[PDB]
Amino acid sequence: LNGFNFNQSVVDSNGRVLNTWADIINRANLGMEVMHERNAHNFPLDLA
Amino acid sequence: KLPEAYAPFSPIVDVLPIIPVLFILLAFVWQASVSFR
Amino acid sequence: SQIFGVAFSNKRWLHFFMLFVPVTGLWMSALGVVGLALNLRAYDFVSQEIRAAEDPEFETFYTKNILLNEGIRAWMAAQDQPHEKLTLPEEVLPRGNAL
Amino acid sequence: VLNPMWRQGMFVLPFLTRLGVTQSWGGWTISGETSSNPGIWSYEGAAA
Amino acid sequence: MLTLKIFVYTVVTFFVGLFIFGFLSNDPSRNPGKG
Amino acid sequence: AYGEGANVFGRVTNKSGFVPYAGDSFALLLPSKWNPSDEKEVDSIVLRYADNFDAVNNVYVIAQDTDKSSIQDYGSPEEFISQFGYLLGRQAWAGQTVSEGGFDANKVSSAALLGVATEKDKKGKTYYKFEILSRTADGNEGGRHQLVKATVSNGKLYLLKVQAGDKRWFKGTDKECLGVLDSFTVV
Amino acid sequence: SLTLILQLVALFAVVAAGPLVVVLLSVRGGNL
Amino acid sequence: MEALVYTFLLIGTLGIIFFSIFFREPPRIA
Amino acid sequence: LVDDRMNGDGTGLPFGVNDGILGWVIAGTLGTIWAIYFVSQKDL
Amino acid sequence: GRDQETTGFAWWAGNARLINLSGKLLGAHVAHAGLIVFWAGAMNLFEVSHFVPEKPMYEQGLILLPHIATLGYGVGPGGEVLDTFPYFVSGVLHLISSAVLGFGGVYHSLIGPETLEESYPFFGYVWKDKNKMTNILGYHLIILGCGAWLLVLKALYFGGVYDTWAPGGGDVRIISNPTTNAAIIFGYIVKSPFGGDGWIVSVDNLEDIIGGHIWIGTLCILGGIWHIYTTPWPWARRAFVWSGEAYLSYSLAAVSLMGFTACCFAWFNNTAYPSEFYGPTGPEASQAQAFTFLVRDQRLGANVASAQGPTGLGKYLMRSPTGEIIFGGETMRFWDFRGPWVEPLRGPSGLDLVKLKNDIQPWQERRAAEYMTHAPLGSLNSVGGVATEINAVNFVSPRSWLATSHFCLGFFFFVGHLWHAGRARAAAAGFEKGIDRVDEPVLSMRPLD
Amino acid sequence: LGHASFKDQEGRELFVRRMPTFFETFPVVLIDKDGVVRADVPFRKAESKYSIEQVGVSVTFYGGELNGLTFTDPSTVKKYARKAQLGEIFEFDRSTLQSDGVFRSSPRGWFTFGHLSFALLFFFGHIWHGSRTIFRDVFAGIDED
Amino acid sequence: LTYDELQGLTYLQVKGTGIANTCPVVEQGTSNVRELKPGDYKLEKFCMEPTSFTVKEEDAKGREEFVKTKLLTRLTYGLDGMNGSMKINNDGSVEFREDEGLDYAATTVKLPGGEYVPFLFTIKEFDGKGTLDSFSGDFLVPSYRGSTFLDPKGRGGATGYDNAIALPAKADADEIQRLNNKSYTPGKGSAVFSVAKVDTETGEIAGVFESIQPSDTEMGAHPAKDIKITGLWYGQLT
Ligand code: CLA
Ligand code: CLA
Ligand code: CLA
Ligand code: CLA
Ligand code: CLA
Ligand code: CLA
Ligand code: CLA
Ligand SMILES: CCCCCCCCCCCCCCCC(=O)OC[C@H](COP(=O)(O)OC[C@@H](O)CO)OC(=O)CCCCCCCCCCCCCCC
Ligand SMILES: CC1=C(/C=C/C(C)=C/C=C/C(C)=C/C=C/C=C(C)/C=C/C=C(C)/C=C/C2=C(C)CCCC2(C)C)C(C)(C)CCC1
Ligand SMILES: CC1=C(/C=C/C(C)=C\C=C\C(C)=C\C=C\C=C(C)\C=C\C=C(C)\C=C\C2=C(C)CCCC2(C)C)C(C)(C)CCC1
Ligand code: NA
Repeated sequence: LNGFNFNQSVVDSNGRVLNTWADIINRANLGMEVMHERNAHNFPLDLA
Repeated sequence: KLPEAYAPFSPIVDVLPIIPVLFILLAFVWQASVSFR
Repeated sequence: SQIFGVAFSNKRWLHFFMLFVPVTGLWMSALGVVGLALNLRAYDFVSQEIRAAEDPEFETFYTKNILLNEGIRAWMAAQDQPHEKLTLPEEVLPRGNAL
Repeated sequence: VLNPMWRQGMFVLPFLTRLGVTQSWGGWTISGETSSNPGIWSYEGAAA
Repeated sequence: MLTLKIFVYTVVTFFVGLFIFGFLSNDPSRNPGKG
Repeated sequence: AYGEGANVFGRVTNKSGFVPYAGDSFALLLPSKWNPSDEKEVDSIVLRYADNFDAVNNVYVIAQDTDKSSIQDYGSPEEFISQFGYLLGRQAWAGQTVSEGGFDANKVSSAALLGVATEKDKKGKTYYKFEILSRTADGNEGGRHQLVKATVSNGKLYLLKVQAGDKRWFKGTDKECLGVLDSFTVV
Repeated sequence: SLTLILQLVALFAVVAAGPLVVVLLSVRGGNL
Repeated sequence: MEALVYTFLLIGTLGIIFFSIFFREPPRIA
Repeated sequence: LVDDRMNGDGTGLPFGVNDGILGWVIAGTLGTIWAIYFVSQKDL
Repeated sequence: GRDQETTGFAWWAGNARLINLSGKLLGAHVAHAGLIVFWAGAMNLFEVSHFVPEKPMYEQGLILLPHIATLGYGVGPGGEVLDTFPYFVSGVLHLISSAVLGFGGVYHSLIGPETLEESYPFFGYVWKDKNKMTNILGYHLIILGCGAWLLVLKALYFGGVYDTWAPGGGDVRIISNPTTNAAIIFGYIVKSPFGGDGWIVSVDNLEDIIGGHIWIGTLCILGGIWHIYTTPWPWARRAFVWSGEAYLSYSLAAVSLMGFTACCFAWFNNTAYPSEFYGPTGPEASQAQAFTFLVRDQRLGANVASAQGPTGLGKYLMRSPTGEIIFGGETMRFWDFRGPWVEPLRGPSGLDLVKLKNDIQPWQERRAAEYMTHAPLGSLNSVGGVATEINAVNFVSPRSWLATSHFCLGFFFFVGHLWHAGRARAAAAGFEKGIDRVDEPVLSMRPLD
Repeated sequence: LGHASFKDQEGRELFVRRMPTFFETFPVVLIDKDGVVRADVPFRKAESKYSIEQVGVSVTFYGGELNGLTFTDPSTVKKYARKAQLGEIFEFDRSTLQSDGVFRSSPRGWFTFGHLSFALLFFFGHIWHGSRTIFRDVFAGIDED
Repeated sequence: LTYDELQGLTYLQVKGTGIANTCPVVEQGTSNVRELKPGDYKLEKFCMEPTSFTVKEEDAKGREEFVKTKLLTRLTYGLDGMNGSMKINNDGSVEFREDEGLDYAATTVKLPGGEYVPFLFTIKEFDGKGTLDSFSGDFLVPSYRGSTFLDPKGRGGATGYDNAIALPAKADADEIQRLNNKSYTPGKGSAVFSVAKVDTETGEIAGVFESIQPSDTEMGAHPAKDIKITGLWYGQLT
């Protein structure tokens, strides 16, 4: 069930993706997931 | 969705789940009204 | 004494020890952050990197953690440090397979 | 052959090998012969 | 190789049987209190 | 700055998720979920937009000076994309290999053509439309979807190239990539 | 909309019924 | 020499724990 | 096959029993403890 | 109610002030029955209200319309919702039952008899009347056997309940010849709880489920008659502590156990918890990843039987820990999967590569909504899938949610069992309020060293 | 060695992005005169137009040991890009001191680390002795008052 | 267990018993072997499981010997689901050639003493020339890993760093074996077969085999060793 997913949460009038501390944590988390199991993934989404 | 005969009552339906949570909170009002005896 | 083997026998020692443990822990971690202030970090275990360099078969959770730290650095500093103008392309940013 | 054990200052290993143990947990044998299974009685096993 | 399985199953049932009959065996009266 | 009040009960002005762009004789609806990036793979790239989530989902256009008057003068669309088989990325590994699995010998990446079109918008010049699934031995993103719309107006070929990983393509960037594809117009 | 207005008035009626009961029992005697 | 150092410190600390558990000073004042 | 394996992993074995001798010794151990407890019940 | 200084318990222990008041116990209990039935009826009304019929029914945040739909009440052949009137009438009947139950509960709490045995010997009880406790257990067990036999009546004589394993993608099927045999039912209850078999999450077919319901209904009814017509044995009365607090501890431990069980049921079952109505479980959507990718690259032209991945095992297929061929993704931890779209693709020895190449079915192919979205990710705040996925879809899997709510609350009920177990044992001993301050067991027995 | 000067295939001066203090490992990218990315050592090595062997950069040098031998073909250009990504390129002998390869700390760093830690520890010492001095009556004894 | 009775078992009965790893056999057939009718055959379902795994090692005294080993791999070693052909004449010469299927298997085994030897049990691109009694040939042997495989330092071949990320002052002419080569040149191995227990009515042959194939070269850092595999194979002729 994870925690809070606060990425893409703040937008402007034109709808641009406005960066946030949550987006900093999000990019850190995905930079964590890219080395997570370098060769044990054959398929894009991580479910198993 | 609700059937046609019950469609106008859907906003009245749309407030029920908080009532059980209000029951324990009413018990808290009870316990404060008896001044925690 | 019958559960854990050893027990407190003087409550002065008990309460002094429970005063002691958090103050000691915070002071030692403060000295650690003092160390990190000058970019002195406990990063490498030179024997571990040497043997992992000469042998592509040896690895540890430590080695996984070091490589994962490189991932955190590369994918986060790009927007975390705006003054660095880090326009690093995606093919130099490192990946696993399929992710 | 050309870097024999007695050239390495081996003091207690010759006395180990004189009564039977020749190979350790490292997968090597001092005679150079293909590694068998020591059992519990290897150099390091006897040491422990 | 199943001999290890038989031995460990026997000792596990032994310890579990000690537990089961130990708590079946009038356990709440093992108290210094008046009860 | 000037003082103007808050927006209370004043609705929202943007819900389609697309912003307009007007350039040097070209117009397209760039995604508002994407932001520009000065990542010029080819020196002929004039405009580029990339997703803030995953920059693999990126779009760019070029203005390459040419000699052919019409895109039909380039011949068949297969022979056209065989001419432009250098924007997909040539492998830097020349080592011999066969253990890639489901790929050609001594090769790492392969591209699958999944669509051809000669669509027409306002004047009569035909829009060469393609959809390329780029499969790699890495398997990153489960592949990438390459959608290319290229036409020539006067003497410059205007080649749209939106990129989309096969993961986000299934997640729902299909609608936005198709919107950019149908909005890439040359006036 | 009218749906929101009905939702809010029903919300107020169902939240204020309980304290009304305890206050009525406090002012109409006791045994609560 | 690396591994036996770690082994010795670990089993030594476990020995001090064992000795403190069973061969401690008997407790006084409560 | 290159080695002799138990080959009972899964297959819905009740209590993980694959040969009858294991169930018999389980019942024997429980019955032995039960006989000891029953004959030595009522404290005395 | 009453005050602290006479009951001995503070306000935050006030529900124990009615331990020795059977009438107030009845009032609180009937009021609680009203609360549970009220939540059931209300939520069934909401899940009727918030329904989108064209979508599959698991992305709307609905937990118990799958409970009605598992009974097959308004379910199409492939799984189409068809109608919502049975769900509506279920919710309204629950709401009316809640009103009558709540009225009875407040009546027995306020104006109901304060103590029960002075006027109703059939309803009054001291907490050492072991025979009448066994009578109450007999009554309740007869009720539970009646409920199980009610499910029997629905499965065999009322033409309901959906089987996911019917050919073509399942069907609502009236169950004929259910498997009630003691060998399979008991082997289903005494096996390992791990991925090799699964202890109680292993029921692959509804004949097996309904035969288990035969067994539980018959056993509860016969044990109800037994508990009514028998007296506790000396061994039971010595081993057990008989007080209302110990009874709480037993009930709390049991209900925590079945809570943990219900959590695992929701997490893994696709038979008694249809995936078409609940969303995919853990092993699926990942089996769906591997299945969609295998069919897609065998469609483009790349072979999969000779296709080898990065690590030497296979990008699209490998061999399982047992000699069967399984799917080659990272779903190789889920090789024990059984979902309605793999058995027609399941061969005895292997995965039957020629069957994969040719005998592929388009319902299996179109079973990609489980793959693409709806995997049992979903975050605390909705959003998409994995923790890095962005605000694109609003979904969470009800399987995940009513698994974690149940297991968390079952853990808290394990803690409550521990609390009342210890307090009941200490009170039956005589030191629930502490040590007697003048004659401690400490000073009476020998020092350690 | 000298200043590693990198040219593209058509001819323009690329500059190596230097490695800041925070980073144990920084990517090696050759960026344009203005500040555009033109080449990099790739991780995937299978996409785009930034890999060295197809961009065509050449390393020249203008310094002491190496002054006029330009390298363009082999992995020597990647090796010198990696070396110049740390600053100026130097030869080091690592056999005299059995030298390892990881970066050690300066005597300034050791001095400042030791003295900041000691200054904060002596803050504890000062606050403790101030406590003991101000509170000498309650540390020693008050005798039931 | 002949293939006819294997198909009649449900997927649950085989699950967890390991009989799927067992290749089908022939009991009603004959051992005449040369009796088989010549011509051209287009057979399917090459089943191939091993029975032993012995690894060749080199002593530093000059003789050739083999030794038994112990498998770290569980039941993933058989080959199942290929198709191919042989061109048989009256005398007995064949033209055996596989085409495509599960023609590889990841396996890890240790010699006595404790040395990891992983290998890819492949039979792919096998040409079969010779009589039914003994026909041999050569088969392509892939490396083991794809070129996208990563070492724990993150370096590699087609993708990776191919440089000393862990220690920045080591790039001289010493890590060439570890950094610069990264060879994935596929080797070649020899497998000798024998056809036994021939079937006349439905065309089923199930013999034994002995296959010489090199082990894994890992990343090319250390030379490969030879592993001989003895086992039993199966195929149905159509
Ligand atoms: C009679 C027992 C005995 C024998 C025959 C040997 C023999 C040997 N040992 Mg050894 N060793 C021993 C006991 C012994 N050791 C013990 C008890 C220990 C534990 C402390 C060690 C620890 C040890 C180590 C760590 C090493 C050796 C090594 C060696 C080999 C190298 C030669 C050498 O010893 O250096 C020189 C021999 C001498 C200098 C002889 C000393 C003669 C007298 C006693 C000196 C006078 C001392 C003086 C009175 C005191 C003032 C000293 C003060 C100013 C500091 C050699 C074959 C080396 C080796 O091969 O590695 C495996 C090695 O590095 N040994
Ligand atoms: C379970 C008991 C046991 C066993 C099986 C071993 C086994 C071994 N020990 Mg060991 N040892 C032991 C106990 C044991 N030890 C104990 C308790 C100690 C502490 C005192 C030692 C201290 C020790 C040391 C210091 C060393 C060994 C060594 C060795 C190894 C080689 C011995 C050798 O070849 O030298 C030869 C042994 C002898 C020549 C002994 C001869 C006995 C004399 C000649 C007896 C003479 C008087 C006698 C009473 C007369 C008999 C009368 C007759 C008429 C019957 C060997 C594997 C050596 C080694 O390699 O390290 C591992 C070595 O350096 N041990
Ligand atoms: C599951 C919820 C629940 C239930 C069913 C009960 C039930 C009961 N509690 Mg209790 N209690 C609860 C939660 C609950 N409690 C909580 C959370 C606390 C901690 C604050 C307490 C603390 C507490 C104390 C300290 C005491 C009780 C007592 C009692 C008993 C008598 C109460 C009474 O007569 O005064 C009357 C209560 C009120 C006048 C306020 C409630 C308002 C009405 C009755 C209910 C709400 C209206 C509702 C819509 C009516 C339905 C109408 C119908 C037609 C639909 C009773 C059987 C007493 C006891 O133990 O008996 C000796 C006692 O002293 N409780
Ligand atoms: C939830 C309903 C319920 C409850 C609360 C009770 C409660 C009780 N029953 Mg009872 N019973 C029930 C249902 C229930 N029963 C049903 C449905 C039947 C019909 C089959 C019976 C038939 C029955 C009989 C014949 C007897 C009791 C007895 C008893 C009393 C002693 C408990 C005991 O034997 O210790 C604990 C028991 C054990 C430790 C041994 C049980 C054997 C194992 C655990 C069962 C085998 C299944 C499997 C291996 C378990 C693994 C799965 C599990 C982990 C979930 C007790 C108060 C005894 C009695 O009447 O007292 C006078 C008595 O002899 N019951
Ligand atoms: C805030 C508290 C809370 C809430 C909101 C819920 C909510 C829910 N729980 Mg739950 N639970 C809780 C606390 C809670 N629980 C606690 C503390 C525990 C102990 C740890 C449990 C243990 C638990 C278990 C074991 C189960 C649930 C289940 C459920 C779900 C279905 C409820 C149900 O049908 O029950 C059952 C209602 C009855 C037993 C009484 C009615 C008898 C039946 C329905 C009669 C049959 C009628 C027939 C089917 C239809 C009529 C047809 C006609 C012909 C007669 C539901 C969403 C179930 C689940 O996981 O989903 C499948 C389930 O198995 N819970
Ligand atoms: C159906 C199960 C059940 C029942 C019938 C009882 C019954 C009783 N408990 Mg008990 N208990 C239970 C479960 C149960 N408990 C569980 C699961 C726990 C672990 C959390 C406890 C822990 C506990 C303690 C520590 C104590 C009792 C006590 C009591 C007695 C007095 C209760 C009272 O008036 O307090 C008043 C009621 C309240 C103050 C209301 C509490 C409000 C809670 C804390 C808010 C959380 C609600 C929230 C919506 C849920 C969040 C979701 C969850 C996942 C966190 C009473 C007879 C007392 C006692 O020992 O008396 C002898 C006491 O000290 N219980
Ligand atoms: C020049 C500064 C200075 C001086 C003169 C003193 C003097 C004194 N301190 Mg004090 N203190 C200081 C700084 C100082 N302290 C600092 C910086 C701290 C923070 C860590 C403290 C924290 C402190 C505490 C908590 C206590 C004292 C106490 C005392 C008194 C007796 C303790 C003693 O010395 O026995 C001998 C000390 C030891 C045997 C310590 C063991 C040796 C240590 C662990 C390692 C030594 C390493 C090496 C030899 C030297 C490295 C240190 C150096 C480079 C700075 C004593 C009069 C005690 C007191 O207040 O009296 C009531 C008391 O308990 N001090
Ligand atoms: C089956 C039983 C399960 C328990 C077995 C394991 C229990 C371990 C025993 C605790 C450690 C004993 C500490 C000795 C030190 C010791 O006994 O001090 C002695 C002290 C007792 O002091 P007194 O009360 O006697 O002090 C008053 C005196 O001044 C007057 O006599 O013990 C305590 O303070 C309470 C116990 C704290 C325990 C601290 C935990 C230490 C963690 C150890 C971690 C080791 C590293 C990892 C392992 C390699
Ligand atoms: C419906 C169903 C089914 C069926 C089921 C069943 C049939 C079940 C059962 C079951 C059973 C048949 C159970 C039983 C049990 C028992 C138990 C669970 C127990 C117990 C107890 C305890 C734990 C104890 C404790 C103790 C001791 C130790 C001794 C003394 C006393 C005391 C208390 C202390 C199936 C799956 C098929 C299908 C689906 C669903
Ligand atoms: C005693 C006590 C308590 C408790 C209480 C209670 C528990 C109560 C209740 C009660 C209840 C349990 C109630 C319920 C109910 C229900 C109702 C009242 C209903 C109804 C009806 C109607 C009228 C409906 C209608 C409709 C329909 C039919 C459908 C459509 C829609 C609508 C909604 C319109 C407390 C804790 C406080 C405190 C302490 C003491
Ligand atoms: Na990866």
